[PDB]
Amino acid sequence: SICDCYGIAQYREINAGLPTIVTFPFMFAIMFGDMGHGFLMTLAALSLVLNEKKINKMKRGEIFDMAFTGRYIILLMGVFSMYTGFLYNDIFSKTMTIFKSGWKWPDHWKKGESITATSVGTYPIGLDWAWHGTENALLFSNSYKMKLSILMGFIHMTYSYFFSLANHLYFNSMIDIIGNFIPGLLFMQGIFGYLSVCIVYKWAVDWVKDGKPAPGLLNMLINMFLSPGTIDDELYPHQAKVQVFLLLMALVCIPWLLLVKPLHFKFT
Amino acid sequence: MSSFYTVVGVFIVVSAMSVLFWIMAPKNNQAVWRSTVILTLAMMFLMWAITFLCQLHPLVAPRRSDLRPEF
Amino acid sequence: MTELCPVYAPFFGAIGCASAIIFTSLGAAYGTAKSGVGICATCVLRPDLLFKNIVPVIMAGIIAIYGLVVSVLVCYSLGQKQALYTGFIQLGAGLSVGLSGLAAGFAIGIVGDAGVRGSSQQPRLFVGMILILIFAEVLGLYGLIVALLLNSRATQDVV
Amino acid sequence: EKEEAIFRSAEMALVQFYIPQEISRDSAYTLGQLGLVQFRDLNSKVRAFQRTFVNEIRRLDNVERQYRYFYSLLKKHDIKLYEGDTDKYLDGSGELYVPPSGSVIDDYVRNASYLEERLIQMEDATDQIEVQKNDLEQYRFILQSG
Amino acid sequence: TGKAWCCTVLSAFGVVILSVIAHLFNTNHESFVGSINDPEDGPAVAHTVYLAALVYLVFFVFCGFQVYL
Amino acid sequence: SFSHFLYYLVLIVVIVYGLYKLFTGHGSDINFGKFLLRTSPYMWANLGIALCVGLSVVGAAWGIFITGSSMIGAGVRAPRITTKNLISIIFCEVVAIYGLIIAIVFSSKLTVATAENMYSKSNLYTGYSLFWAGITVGASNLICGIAVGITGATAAISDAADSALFVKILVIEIFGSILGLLGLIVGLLMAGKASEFQ
Ligand SMILES: CCCCCCCC/C=C/CCCCCCCC(=O)OC[C@H](COP(=O)(O)OCCN)OC(=O)CCCCCCC/C=C/CCCCCCCC
Ligand SMILES: CCCCCCCC/C=C\CCCCCCCC(=O)OC[C@H](COP(=O)(O)OCCN)OC(=O)CCCCCCC/C=C/CCCCCCCC
Repeated sequence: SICDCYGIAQYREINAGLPTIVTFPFMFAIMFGDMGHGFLMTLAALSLVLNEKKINKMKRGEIFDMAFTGRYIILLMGVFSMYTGFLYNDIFSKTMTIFKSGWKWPDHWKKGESITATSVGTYPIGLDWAWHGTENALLFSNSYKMKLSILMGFIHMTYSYFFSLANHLYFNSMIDIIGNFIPGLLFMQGIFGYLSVCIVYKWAVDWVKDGKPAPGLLNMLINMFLSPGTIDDELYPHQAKVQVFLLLMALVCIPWLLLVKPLHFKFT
Repeated sequence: MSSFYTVVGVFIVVSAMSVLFWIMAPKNNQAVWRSTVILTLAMMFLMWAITFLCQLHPLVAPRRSDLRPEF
Repeated sequence: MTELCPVYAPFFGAIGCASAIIFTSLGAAYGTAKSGVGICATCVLRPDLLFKNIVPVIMAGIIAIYGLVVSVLVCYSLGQKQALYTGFIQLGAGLSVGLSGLAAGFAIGIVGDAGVRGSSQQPRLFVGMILILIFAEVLGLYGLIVALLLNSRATQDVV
Repeated sequence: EKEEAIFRSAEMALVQFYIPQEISRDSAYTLGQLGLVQFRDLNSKVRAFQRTFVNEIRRLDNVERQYRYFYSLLKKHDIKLYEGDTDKYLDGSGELYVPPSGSVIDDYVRNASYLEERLIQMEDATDQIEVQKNDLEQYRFILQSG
Repeated sequence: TGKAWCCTVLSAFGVVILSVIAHLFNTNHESFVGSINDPEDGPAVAHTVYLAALVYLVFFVFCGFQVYL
Repeated sequence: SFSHFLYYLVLIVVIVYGLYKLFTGHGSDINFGKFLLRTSPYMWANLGIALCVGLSVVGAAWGIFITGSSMIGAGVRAPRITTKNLISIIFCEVVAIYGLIIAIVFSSKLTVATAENMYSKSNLYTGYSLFWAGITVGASNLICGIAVGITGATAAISDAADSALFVKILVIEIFGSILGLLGLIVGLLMAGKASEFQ
């Protein structure tokens, strides 16, 4: 009933209703993200689910309908918010202390002395509780949650773009594949996949030990358009030889997207 | 032993249960079980792995001037 | 007293702390009064829609809680002897959340006033207003994010 | 071999009906008890009054008007309305049942027209008395004052 | 009625949250007493919070009988 | 009137003051060069970041009630449009996102500088740039937001008339959106060579 508001689907195409059973409440819980506030939603809906026989017979208002019509939407927005809150490690603004920490303080210090922690290991599940109460805590989390958001929308978008293909292969529209699908794929994957592969690669390099300097990714993405062949800090070998190719490939896909299908119409 | 291989070793275990569940999903409402579970496990993995990789080789370490000397 | 710690430096924090609740209060008043007059016009003939049409009056009250959250965080970064780096941070934070919430607030009033009048005549038109009205309440938020990024850099490596 | 229609929409078929005029009225009840069929409009160019069953529909349109008049007088008073079995016809599961007669429907006409003639008079014989009343109370209240 | 359900569910979890809190002050958990601005004496604060939870427990059992009848 | 009288009574004091100093041999006393040098480059840099995300939110919030107040009126008779005409509320919100991407980029350039090297060639350069780049992105997205609201209030009224006409007016609504994307580019080019405060 959510997708049908936006539009009724064409005959025998992919329904937007199956992915929406999971992707609608999981995006909610990235934002909402707390074990306390989520445990409350879970109860508020779990009262509507168990008493549904009693509630359905009795008469209802206009607000109390939608809370009842979506009593299973709210159940999954609560369960997933207890998973995401556990990873963020936030329960009513406070933290849990389940596992050993990958950070270690000095053996000795004094009052008022700014102290820094030293690394030991990696924390298995979630954000380490050493960040809680810390002075520089947002600098870490803001960088973390941005890169989460960019990666989780690229996957949400590409997966929904492979539903175009699944339709064209069911209605036997071959030209639209070569016309629309294959050029548009290369356009964004070559630009916004290259960004997402570089975020995962930078996280997987010990920059300090190796001695090389970590590069900024906002500038790396800008200069490849404005000034190709140029680099200030290198991320991997042959970086410039690959960037200019990806720029070449995107610019080819523009007119190929523009011209290929009308010409087939004229030639019939 | 905590490394980028640790993320792959989970992806093998998770990219196999999706396969076994595809086979074993019941016939009644087969598409809802089959899509919902496979698509749930994946977004549970991607959000673990992102949260793990941001901690292997961090570039800034936590710093404070507020603790008690006793700790 | 010093080239890096003048005596007029707290002026930009105190004026920034004040201007965050001043500009967000004004917005939430334009959007409460304006909205509030449609509710007092439709519910003379349709009193059954009263509790459902207070939703614009809620959205503007949240605009004011944002400006209170920024006044509370910049206040505890103040001091007689603080740098001039710190003062202009405290300024831009208040000027961001304030100017952003003032604008969001006025839109909540104009759109919320029209929705309550229309939905009385077309009950399918309530959800259409609830959509349009979230894109205004989120602009007060985008100003709050800027204020928080800046406050982090306030007393970092200062001397 | 029933299909599931969640990943893609269900497959459909277009059917034709050769109904005799005798049993047209009876067949339409059964098709409505199912709740499976969506009819096209073949007579899409014909004007609304040139259609053929228009005369049968006014007899029934007039009756609904006469019933709206009744529900108004009720609500004008404090009477509550009886609520019968909403399931005696069906349970929504596509079950069969036999429809009314053509004579029963012709009785609703004369009855409903016969009731409108009485109530419309009984209300005006009531209101005119209340006008005489209100006039005298005002004539009475004024005299009470000194 | 709703005048009684409110303080029943409210005071339900006041018994739970305040007791979990008091347990932690008593055991001197780092997050609750670690910073200097936090209170100095752990168990003293727990003694004050064990009692506060009992006050909610009375409202819970009372309103339980009120709605139960 | 009164408000316009003051605009003409300011112009008359700036002139009588300029000629007092000039005829007396003191025209050098009105020196804009020192003001630009002696004022702190943190002032200019923290105005620009505020006037970018602030003036961008003014524009977005503006177009949302031109497009929003007409849809709701048009939606009384044609309630089917409020989800089809929703795309106009989306191009008006997005100019605010552009003003928030800048402030992410520019906030990185806010660093503490030594007292001896505060009024240097590079740190003055960096305050002047983040000021005019913020003005640029903010004042330009203010204009793209008001414009797209006007365009999208018509497309609501046309769609209620006839469903076909909605598509034809979107083309006008796309070209308007280009204005905000060009402003973002120009700002990044300004602050490309600017370096963090030393
Ligand atoms: C006629 C009086 C009655 C009317 C009163 C109404 C307000 C009038 C305006 C008041 C402000 C202007 C007069 C005060 C300026 C002089 C203060 C002073 O000496 O400060 C000096 C000192 C610098 O000293 P040195 O660098 O060592 O140099 C030697 C000194 N020359 O600088 C300062 O302290 C500057 C402070 C100026 C503040 C002026 C503004 C005050 C706030 C007014 C806000 C009005 C707008 C509303 C804001 C709304 C949003 C919150
Ligand atoms: C702002 C602060 C206050 C917030 C108060 C929130 C109170 C809780 C409200 C309920 C939230 C959970 C339910 C929402 C998800 C389910 C919605 C759903 O299924 O909608 C279906 C419905 C279509 O069918 P119906 O029109 O219901 O008719 C046929 C029904 N068989 O879907 C649509 O209309 C499409 C749009 C869906 C999303 C709409 C969400 C709107 C939420 C509005 C909240 C209003 C709160 C009012 C508070 C007043 C308190 C006195």
